[PDB]
Amino acid sequence: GNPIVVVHGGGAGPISKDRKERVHQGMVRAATVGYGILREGGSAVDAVEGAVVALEDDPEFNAGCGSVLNTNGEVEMDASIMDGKDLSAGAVSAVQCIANPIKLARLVMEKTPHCFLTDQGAAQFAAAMGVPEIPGEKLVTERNKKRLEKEKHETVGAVALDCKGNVAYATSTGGIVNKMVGRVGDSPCLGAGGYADNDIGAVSTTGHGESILKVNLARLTLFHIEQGKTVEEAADLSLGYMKSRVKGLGGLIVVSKTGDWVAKWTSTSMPWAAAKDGKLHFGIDPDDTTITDLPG
Amino acid sequence: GNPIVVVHGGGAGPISKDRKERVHQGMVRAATVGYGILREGGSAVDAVEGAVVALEDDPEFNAGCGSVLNTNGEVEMDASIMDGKDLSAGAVSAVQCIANPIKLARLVMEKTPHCFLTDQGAAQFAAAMGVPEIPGEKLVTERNKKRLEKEKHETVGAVALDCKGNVAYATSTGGIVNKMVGRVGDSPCLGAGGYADNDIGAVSTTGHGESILKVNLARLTLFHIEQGKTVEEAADLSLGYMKSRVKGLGGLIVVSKTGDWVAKWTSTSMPWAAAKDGKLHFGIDPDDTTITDLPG
Ligand code: NA
Ligand code: NA
Ligand code: NA
Repeated sequence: GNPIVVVHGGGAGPISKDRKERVHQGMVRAATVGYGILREGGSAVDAVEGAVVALEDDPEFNAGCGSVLNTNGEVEMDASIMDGKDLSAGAVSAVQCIANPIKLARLVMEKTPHCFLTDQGAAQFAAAMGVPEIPGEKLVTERNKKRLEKEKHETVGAVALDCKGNVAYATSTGGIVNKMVGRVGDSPCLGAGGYADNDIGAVSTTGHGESILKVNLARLTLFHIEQGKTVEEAADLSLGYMKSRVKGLGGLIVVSKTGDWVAKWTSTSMPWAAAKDGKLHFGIDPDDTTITDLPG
Repeated sequence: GNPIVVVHGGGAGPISKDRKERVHQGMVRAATVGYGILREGGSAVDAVEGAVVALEDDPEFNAGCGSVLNTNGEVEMDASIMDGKDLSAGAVSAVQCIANPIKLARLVMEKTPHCFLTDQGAAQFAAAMGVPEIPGEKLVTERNKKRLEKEKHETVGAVALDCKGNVAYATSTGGIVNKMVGRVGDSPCLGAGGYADNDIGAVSTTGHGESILKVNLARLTLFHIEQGKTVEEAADLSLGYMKSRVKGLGGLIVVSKTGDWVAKWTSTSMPWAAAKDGKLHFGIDPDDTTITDLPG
């Protein structure tokens, strides 16, 4: 009947008003892909993957090109993707030297009997699937070099509901700035970086991964919904619990199986967008929600 | 209040009756350690860690020495440990050439600001913490070589509640036989391989990791308990859902914050034990269960 996609570009401090425009374009671009896949009758899984591939490639976002740097100034990436129909799933942690982690995560889903590969095994699998190796400097940006140095001297996602009622999520990240080598956050961990179940809804998360893991943020959001809460309530309760119980900030996007959706966050901002019923909703701060009529 | 420990040695097919005896001793040994830590007023965390170190070292159990082999006939190990008071946690995935993964997981919890390290980063952190490297052939047993060849031609854990009312879990594994290089199962993933929260209880799981991850078995068990189910009901519902929804078999051990506990499984057997009120309970098949009066 009425497909939806929601996308997020990761929490942040306040954002430079020039930088906000480039971020807006990034988000819109990703929603346009996601929504276009759904409008032709494609699947929720291809919709979330396509949106996330766009944000990975866009260097304003901490995923793929533009990933934050680890303690050695290198890019190490996590991702996962999940289909709500049968709960099948794919994820990779600590991958290096590839453009699109979410696409390697989909290959784990489709081409192996496992849901999760890491580091060397993931690199081997990538090679065996013909994924091209790109040099790591390609993913490093100047903004992120300076962000590393500042921090020493002292994530993207999408969910969707498709024409057949299937839901799905995808989440991809470079991590947190100055993380230890081989540190793994919530983003590749089912129930933490996201969760997708046709009997409830789908969620993708962002923020302090350690906190997100300790509270199982994605799955916890969906529990509240199983208990009769609205998506707005579910998101406020889960993010509030993470704040009070473990002093962790972040955000998330959710879509229930009936088409209700929301974006919430406890950081200052989280770039988000949603496309539904021929309308594109967009925001960054809790002030500035725009609705744009699309054709349709 | 009065302390409990429960331990499990992983699901299995039916077990050779000679082998059952060695397994029995293994389990009793691990409960004895766990329970001896609690009885001197030690913590739930040190209790679950000590039980699991014993089962890692024992070659009858798929964790540490006696880990199942991956597709290249090598040992690759996952583990995690979690404290229910403040939800803090440590985990490692795809580690090689160390005797005790659960101790490396505890060091991630105590000595880093992260909850999860993998592969090369985990090996580096281990080296920097002085963990000795042991050669991989030390963890490989003859039974596991033959188990690998059979599959080609064709987990341990503990929970506890301590004198102060804190709970915890620990889970450690060598994986599933013939897994791809760098495959990661549920055991190092919070909410899947286990979960611990003083407001609810603690759970450690075993079985088909992919399924466990897709359902968030550990956290799911606890949800059912938050909804007013008994521990026995919670476990039956959560394992039944894994069976029906994704065709996955396994088991788990659970302890609520009020001291109720149980062991359940959907595989043929699961070696388990529990110590409480001066009694030691033990079993392998669902049919029979021994209770031994301890001196306490
Ligand atoms: Na990017
Ligand atoms: Na062992
Ligand atoms: Na497990």
